[PDB]
Amino acid sequence: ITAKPAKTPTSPKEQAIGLSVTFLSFLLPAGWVLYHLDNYKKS
Amino acid sequence: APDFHDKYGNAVLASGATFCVAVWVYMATQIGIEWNPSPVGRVTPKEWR
Amino acid sequence: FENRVAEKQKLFQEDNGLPVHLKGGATDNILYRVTMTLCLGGTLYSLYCLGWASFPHK
Amino acid sequence: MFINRWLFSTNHKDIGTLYLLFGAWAGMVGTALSLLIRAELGQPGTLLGDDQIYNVVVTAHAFVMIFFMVMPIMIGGFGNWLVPLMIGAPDMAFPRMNNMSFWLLPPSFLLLLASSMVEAGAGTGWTVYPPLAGNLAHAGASVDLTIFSLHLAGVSSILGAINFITTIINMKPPAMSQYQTPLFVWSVMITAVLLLLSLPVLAAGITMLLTDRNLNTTFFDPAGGGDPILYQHLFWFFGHPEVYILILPGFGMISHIVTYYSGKKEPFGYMGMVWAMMSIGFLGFIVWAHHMFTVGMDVDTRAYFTSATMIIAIPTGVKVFSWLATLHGGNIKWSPAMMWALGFIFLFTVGGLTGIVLANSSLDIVLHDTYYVVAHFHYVLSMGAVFAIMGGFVHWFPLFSGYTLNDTWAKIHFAIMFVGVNMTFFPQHFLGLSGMPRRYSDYPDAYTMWNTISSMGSFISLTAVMLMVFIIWEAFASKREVLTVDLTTTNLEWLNGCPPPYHTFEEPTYVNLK
Amino acid sequence: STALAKPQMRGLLARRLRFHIVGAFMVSLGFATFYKFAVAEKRKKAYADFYRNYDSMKDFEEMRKAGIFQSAK
Amino acid sequence: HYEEGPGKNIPFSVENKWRLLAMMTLFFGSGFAAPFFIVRHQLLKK
Amino acid sequence: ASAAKGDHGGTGARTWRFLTFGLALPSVALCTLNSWLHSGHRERPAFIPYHHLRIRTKPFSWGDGNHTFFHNPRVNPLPTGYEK
Amino acid sequence: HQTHAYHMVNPSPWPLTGALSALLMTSGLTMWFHFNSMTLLMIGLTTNMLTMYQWWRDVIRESTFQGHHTPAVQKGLRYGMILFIISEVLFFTGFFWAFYHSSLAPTPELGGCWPPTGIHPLNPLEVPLLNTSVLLASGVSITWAHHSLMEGDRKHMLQALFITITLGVYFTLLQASEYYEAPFTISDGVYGSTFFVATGFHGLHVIIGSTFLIVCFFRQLKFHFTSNHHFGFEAAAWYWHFVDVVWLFLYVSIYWWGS
Amino acid sequence: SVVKSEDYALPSYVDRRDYPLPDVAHVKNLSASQKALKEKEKASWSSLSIDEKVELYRLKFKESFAEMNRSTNEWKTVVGAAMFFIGFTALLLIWEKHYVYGPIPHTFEEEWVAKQTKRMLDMKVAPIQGFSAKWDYDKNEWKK
Amino acid sequence: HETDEEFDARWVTYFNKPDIDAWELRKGMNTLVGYDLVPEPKIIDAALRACRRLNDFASAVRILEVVKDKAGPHKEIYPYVIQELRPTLNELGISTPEELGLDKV
Amino acid sequence: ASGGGVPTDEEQATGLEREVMLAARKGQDPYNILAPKATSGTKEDPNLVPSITNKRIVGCICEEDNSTVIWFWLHKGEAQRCPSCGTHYKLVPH
Amino acid sequence: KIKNYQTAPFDSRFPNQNQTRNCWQNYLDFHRCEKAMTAKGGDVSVCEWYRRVYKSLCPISWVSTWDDRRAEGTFPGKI
Amino acid sequence: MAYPMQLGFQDATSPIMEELLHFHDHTLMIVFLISSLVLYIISLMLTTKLTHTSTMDAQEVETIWTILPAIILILIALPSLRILYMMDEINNPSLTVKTMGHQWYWSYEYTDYEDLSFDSYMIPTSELKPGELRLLEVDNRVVLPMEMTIRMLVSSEDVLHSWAVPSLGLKTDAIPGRLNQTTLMSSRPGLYYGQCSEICGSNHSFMPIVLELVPLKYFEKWSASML
Ligand SMILES: CCCCCCCCCCCCCCCCCC(=O)OCC(COC(=O)CCCCCCCCCCCCCCCCC)OC(=O)CCCCCCCCCCCCCCCCC
Ligand code: HEA
Ligand SMILES: CCCCC/C=C\C/C=C\C/C=C\C/C=C\CCCC(=O)O[C@H](COC(=O)CCCCCCCCCCCCCCCCC)COP(=O)(O)OCCN
Ligand SMILES: CCCCCCCCCCO[C@@H]1O[C@H](CO)[C@@H](O[C@H]2O[C@H](CO)[C@@H](O)[C@H](O)[C@H]2O)[C@H](O)[C@H]1O
Ligand code: CUA
Ligand SMILES: [Cu+2]
Ligand SMILES: [Mg+2]
Ligand code: NA
Ligand SMILES: [Zn+2]
Repeated sequence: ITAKPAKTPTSPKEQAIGLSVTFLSFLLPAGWVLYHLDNYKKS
Repeated sequence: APDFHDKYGNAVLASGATFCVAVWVYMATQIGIEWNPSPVGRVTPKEWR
Repeated sequence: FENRVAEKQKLFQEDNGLPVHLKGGATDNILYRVTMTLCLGGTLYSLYCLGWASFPHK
Repeated sequence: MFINRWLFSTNHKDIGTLYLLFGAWAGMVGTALSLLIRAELGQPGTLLGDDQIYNVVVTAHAFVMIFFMVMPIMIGGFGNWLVPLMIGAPDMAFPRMNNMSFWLLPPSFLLLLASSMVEAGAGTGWTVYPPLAGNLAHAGASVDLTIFSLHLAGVSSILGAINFITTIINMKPPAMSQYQTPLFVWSVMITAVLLLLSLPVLAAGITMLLTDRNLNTTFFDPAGGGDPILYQHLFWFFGHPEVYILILPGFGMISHIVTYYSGKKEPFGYMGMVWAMMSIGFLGFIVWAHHMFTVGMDVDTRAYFTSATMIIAIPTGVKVFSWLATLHGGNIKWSPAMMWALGFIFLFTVGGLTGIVLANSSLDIVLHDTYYVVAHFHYVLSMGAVFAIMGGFVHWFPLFSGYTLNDTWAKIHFAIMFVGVNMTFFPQHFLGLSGMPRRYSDYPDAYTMWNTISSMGSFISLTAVMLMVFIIWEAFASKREVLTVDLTTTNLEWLNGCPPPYHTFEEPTYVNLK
Repeated sequence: STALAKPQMRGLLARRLRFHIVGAFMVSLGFATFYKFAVAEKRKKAYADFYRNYDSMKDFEEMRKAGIFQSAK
Repeated sequence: HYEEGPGKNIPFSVENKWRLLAMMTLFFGSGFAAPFFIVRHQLLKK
Repeated sequence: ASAAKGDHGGTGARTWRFLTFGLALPSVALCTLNSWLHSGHRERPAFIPYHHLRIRTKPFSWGDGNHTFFHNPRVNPLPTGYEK
Repeated sequence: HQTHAYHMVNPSPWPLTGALSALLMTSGLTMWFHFNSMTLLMIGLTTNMLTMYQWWRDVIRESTFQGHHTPAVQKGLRYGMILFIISEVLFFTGFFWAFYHSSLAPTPELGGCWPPTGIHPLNPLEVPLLNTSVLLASGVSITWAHHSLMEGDRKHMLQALFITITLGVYFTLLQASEYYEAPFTISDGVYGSTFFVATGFHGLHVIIGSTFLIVCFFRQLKFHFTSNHHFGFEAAAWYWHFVDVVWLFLYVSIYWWGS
Repeated sequence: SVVKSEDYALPSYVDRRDYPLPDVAHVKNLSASQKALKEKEKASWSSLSIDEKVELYRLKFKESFAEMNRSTNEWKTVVGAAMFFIGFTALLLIWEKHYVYGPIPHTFEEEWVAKQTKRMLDMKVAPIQGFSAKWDYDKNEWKK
Repeated sequence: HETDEEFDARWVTYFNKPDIDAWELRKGMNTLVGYDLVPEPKIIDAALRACRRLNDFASAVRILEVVKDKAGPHKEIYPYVIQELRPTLNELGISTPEELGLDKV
Repeated sequence: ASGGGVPTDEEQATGLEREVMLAARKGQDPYNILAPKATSGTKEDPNLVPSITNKRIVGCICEEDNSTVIWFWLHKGEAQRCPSCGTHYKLVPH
Repeated sequence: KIKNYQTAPFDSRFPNQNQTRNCWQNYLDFHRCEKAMTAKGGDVSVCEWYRRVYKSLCPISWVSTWDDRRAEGTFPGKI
Repeated sequence: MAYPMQLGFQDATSPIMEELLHFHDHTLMIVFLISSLVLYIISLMLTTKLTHTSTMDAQEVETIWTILPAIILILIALPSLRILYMMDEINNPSLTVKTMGHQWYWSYEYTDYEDLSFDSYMIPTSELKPGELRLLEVDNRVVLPMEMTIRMLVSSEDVLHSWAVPSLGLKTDAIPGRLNQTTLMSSRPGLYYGQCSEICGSNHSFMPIVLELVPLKYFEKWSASML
């Protein structure tokens, strides 16, 4: 396929931000639940 | 003109491999995971009864 | 009865931009608002009932 | 305007987009459930609780992955986007009924979430067998919410099947016969026929379960002269067709992808591919009791079901070898979609072969209800249906959006997923052969090594899933707009540009009869 | 000074395919022989060798003396 | 009629990549988080 | 058999009206006669508390929970027998 | 502007209201079965009827009043209705399978016999035979109605269609009476289960089919149908013959063979 | 030169080794000197210079075969980044072991395992091939 | 189903048509390279002379490139074909891709 | 036995249904219900492709029973050739 | 008369994995036989073979439930 | 029982389980061959710059692609079905034992002669004796005579369970209202373990099966002492 250059280029720094935010959006809420399992189990 | 892979491919390959090996070796050996390998050739059987 | 289909054809082909579910006139809008209000209100009520049923009751 | 367009749609592309978004969200739910399974099993002992919470997670995992991720993505998403474009049709036959097939799915999913929030959930298995799923061992609303979730998903897909069959039969150019339509269109038509015939039988069976639970019927209760095994027959009469429904559109997408990135104008052996899909669809209705080899059926019945099941390998092998023959002589383009499709050909073959192992009722006595079955079906589902979905997504994302992905990132994603799924499921063959049962929250100590490795593999797949989200973000963030696409002479869905206008084929194609 | 000989120019893909499918077959046979020897026959011999002079009562007495049984002390 | 073209044939905006990141984060993150919070819900019951 | 009628030459409304009034409705009239010659109560059998009948695994969602939806006191005993 | 013959439907809210009606009916049944309340269910039933009314109203506006049902569109609707009927056949097939499974292998709890000990089946030669003649007769009268319409005969179409509807209503009233009079109930083991669930879904389809015929009756009164274009009537007739054939299988299987 | 979105329905240029002569020229508009070059091309090509021949080629085509078929260093980035993210996964597994998983059962203690191993040998678990077959009952040691 | 010689002769005849047009030149070369073969020098000779009649020097060079490409790893085929074509190359003033530097990556 | 009172399509068909009906009577197919019959397809006798705009997609079944259809835009102007079989097509707009 | 009973032998009427009817039939046969004997003036000892077979094959709880229903008058089989 | 890092089947304890091992070896050889052949042909299709993109005739080669797999399937089915019918063949058991599944434990009934029955529950992990196996031991084992053909009848008094002993090649579902039959014959004394094999609720993972195979005389005295 061919394509135009990016209309709004996403620099390496911007990609690192988007990747970090994306990963944290999955990891932080699950990690919070799993970290607190024992708190839940005995209650 | 050199692209990203010409500029950085060697570093990405070398650093990624080094990091991957190091952290998996650490995970596998240093944090108390019980792999439960075969006792064959490894465990000295001990009286139980 | 007499055949009044031509009248209805003229009404529903009027060049007024209305979608077919509203093109009969003001009554269509009323019936639509009733339907959609019952649907959205009923859906909120069902979510309330889920909330209620999700916890034990003495 | 927003509500008119996205809640009141009568447009096949927008509805396909809704289905892709819905399926992607479901895929995250299903992934999270799969990670909870593998967290429970990733070391010996108990993590979450006993088998009830564990099997609510397992049950929901399966329902979400099957009914809310694979079927909506393949049939509702790729089917709606691609089928009308591939036959030059201006939309689906019933473009407003089509919108109701979509909008039944968020309520279906809501019912499933409700089932897990009320009481102690439906910890039944996705097969929902009684009496465990009946009103004594699963008292309360959870199982009935599950049944109603399935009712809505079933209506959604039955009406969708009606739409696709009608569209594909009735709305081709008048010169185009059925043997001039692309293989993906065939794969959807055949899937739709399977849905049309099988889901009403499931509907009957789960309705009988509903009345046994609430109206004091006894279809499945021996105290009334009922039989738990009747439920299993009705369920699996649907459930075997269902796995062919899950893979057939994948087969169709694989044919297009392999043809395209081989630089070929056509797949090898087109009429053999049509024959094979039709044969698989037909045989897929006469094999269901291989799900029941340990229930106590007569030996001659076991012999028949073994034999009929094994026949399916013949048309399926024609498709595998024809994909290989499509690669043969190609100008191979090593695109990310091609990598997904090559991974499919191999890993689907491995999974299909362990299915042939299981078809042998004598061996299935020892393999049934063990992880050997789990390994088998995740080769064909996590490395077959899902690889076809990912290949189709990467291949057609620029058509649907008008923007390109970063191919290097998409290849990185493929690599991570390939390692992760194989690390997850390959060791499960050993766990099955050595006797680890299905649906267990914990295992005898001997099974620890392979469970540990399998759980580590599941976390590698998690990383691939997270990276997929980033990759889609990066594409929409950078806005690299498509210019030229090659091979449009044999890939009509690209010929209206990227993305195609809201209305396409307002003037139909010209195709003469000669 | 010297000119080049005319090489084969037609059917090169087909020739390559034929040669390697034939080689795949030969390797498949080689593997089937290796597997019969290293797996299938090995297993038959292990089970036949084990049971050839097997004394089930002696086995039982060893187990009984080791203390493993509920029903036999 | 409706907007046509890249970035226009979708029910979400892509006009700002950081707003988009937030929306995608909430969208996929909420799906992934839901099973964990349902498990928490069931654990906290009994 | 294959009946014993006749007809055709060119299908029509007149023939199907002929069949409606000349065969179909007379048959309904005959079966209506037959049915109402054999109606009226038959005696209800001794009540026996068979465990495969009068199933109650969950109360019905209406009434007192113990009556079927079209309960007929004359012929439908409860798990404990006929009603007074 | 198009130069094909197919129908680009205006954007419509009824798919969404229909989907939400399904949510309200199913969560309403859950509320009724488990939380002693009919409220959600009544809302869902109401929004379901409103959705069906407006949706099919609009199809009539699109076809009779706006002219969108070209032959290509009508042909699609023919396929759609046939496929819909096929799915309904397979739904009933599951209940026939349940019936034959239980009756051909009666378990010890039944007495190891069919009909079960303590079950006294209805006499298939009384009201069940009457119901059979009623639905068969209605298949004849609807055929008369169809030919009258094609021959352009308004009065006899209306007469034949009215007779068809009356017979459908007669069946429904007879069946309701038989339900009340039956000495066995849905809770009388697998005999009552198969009998009432299978004949009950059939009776629901008789009511649905009768309603569809009544819609056609009022559309005919209002001159919607031409002598050549009347697919709603054809679809209702196909559905009605489906309901008649399902009855014949029920009669032979459950009432006669199963007695 | 410049390819535009609104051009999608027109014949387009592609560099692909199995479609050597694309449907259009790479360069459609000619300058004065490029027009003169296309006139000169109508005479004997022996009178074209090497530079003129190259310029004619680059008017017709974008990349040569050697250019379009060149290999890249992309594989290094792909493999290296895949290993990075696989390595990142082990960080997640380390976190899980530290903060989520509690102690494993007491049956994995060394002495338990040694006793359990003896008992498995006493009941001759898998004595044909799998386990006790690998124990030398006469020498009281694992077979070498 | 037709000898090698009959095949080559059909293709020579195709490119030798005096008034062959640009579309037919491209159709011919783009069809020919789909086959499992490197075209015989006599075919390439006719195609190159068609290029000359069409005043298209660039397509003549491209045709030589596609001969090299169709040989794949058989590195002996292309220098043989060029050898056999040198009289035609000299006569028509066709420079090879190598002579033009177009084999550099 | 046999009065009237049922409208005919001639009397009551409307909209697009009526346009299709009236055109079919004149032997015309403005809404593309029929497959066009091919000409010999030479440059002299090209297939004539009606359009209400200045381009239309053609699908070419190059040989009878080919399962592969070859698709391309046909533009107003000089006749174009199928890229697979060379048969000629010319757009006849309006 | 021809004892040495060990367990219930293969019975060609019930050759398949589902043995429910084998248990049921022998239970009925024993109790039918016992009814005939206790009445007309014979010895239940001629019923013994059926007794041994159903006792071997039938789950205790099935026999117990069937016995209870015979006492109650709710046993649905014919004896 | 299974042992750590086990790759294949537990060692055979009965002749039929030995038959299954040899049949699995045969079938796995075919699985390996076909998978390896597909992987190899993939790599072969992908490793040449030579091309052939014009239309390819399929008729000839599809004969190979259907007849060879049909032959292979027949070569699997023949030994498969032989074992199936061998499993089904009449053997005349010396003993019948019933097992009833329950949430969450098994009961056993030996009622050929005396009314012997007992419950069999998992040993809790905290109560294991040293050297005993977590999740596998029971309090009361299923003592059985070795080298004898035994009829096991399987049912349930609540939900589905399934009675499995992999060593002996056994898995029979436990279905309320149904009495399912299987045959068991151990060539050796010892302890043979299995686990409930149909999801059955909260403790499905924790209701195992332990057979204890001993000489008839020991079984007889054990039986008498269990009354
Ligand atoms: C096929 C999936 C692709 C990815 C595979 C990843 C897996 C890595 C292997 C990469 C290569 C995998 C090839 C199969 C390895 C078989 C290992 C085995 O000893 O299996 C033995 C049997 C049981 O046998 C026995 O009763 C006797 C055992 C004797 C043991 C002696 C010691 C053996 C070594 C112990 C350590 C092994 C640990 C393996 C640990 C593996 C952990 C991941 O188990 C089984 O049946 C397993 C059932 C598998 C059925 C699927 C067949 C797929 C074949 C793929 C063919 C192309 C090659 C791929 C070549 C690679 C293509 C990309
Ligand atoms: C995409 C989904 C999918 C697909 C396509 C399949 C495909 C097949 N499956 Fe699988 N299967 C599942 C998903 C799927 N399965 C699921 C979810 C379950 C478990 C359900 C549950 O209990 O929850 C399951 C369970 C299951 C069982 C029940 C096992 C048990 O519970 O004990 C069996 C038994 O026969 C079976 C067999 C097969 C076979 C023969 C095929 C065949 O279609 C495969 C054919 C393909 C090939 C054979 C490979 C390609 C062929 C060649 C290269 C030719 C040469 C080959 C030979 C000569 C052999 N499957
Ligand atoms: C000519 C009569 C026509 C039937 C009209 C009656 C209302 C039923 C509405 C729907 C009928 C469809 C089948 C529903 C299942 C059971 C109803 C069966 C027919 C019936 O009406 O059965 C009655 C019992 O109804 C009962 O329990 C319950 C009745 C009330 C509950 C209705 C059903 C609730 C469950 C609905 C589930 C729907 C699932 C649909 C899935 C569709 C596919 C997705 C029998 O009465 P009885 O007193 O037991 O015996 C007579 C003794 N004198
Ligand atoms: C399978 C899907 C999940 C895979 C693994 C997830 C990886 C975890 C990512 C980090 O998650 C966070 O981890 C913290 C610990 O590192 C937790 O903080 C907890 O621990 C901290 C340090 O002890 C305290 O400061 C905090 O208050 C306390 O909430 C925190 O809540 C949780 O969000
Ligand atoms: Cu009992 Cu699982
Ligand atoms: Cu299956
Ligand atoms: Mg099972
Ligand atoms: Na666990
Ligand atoms: Zn053509």
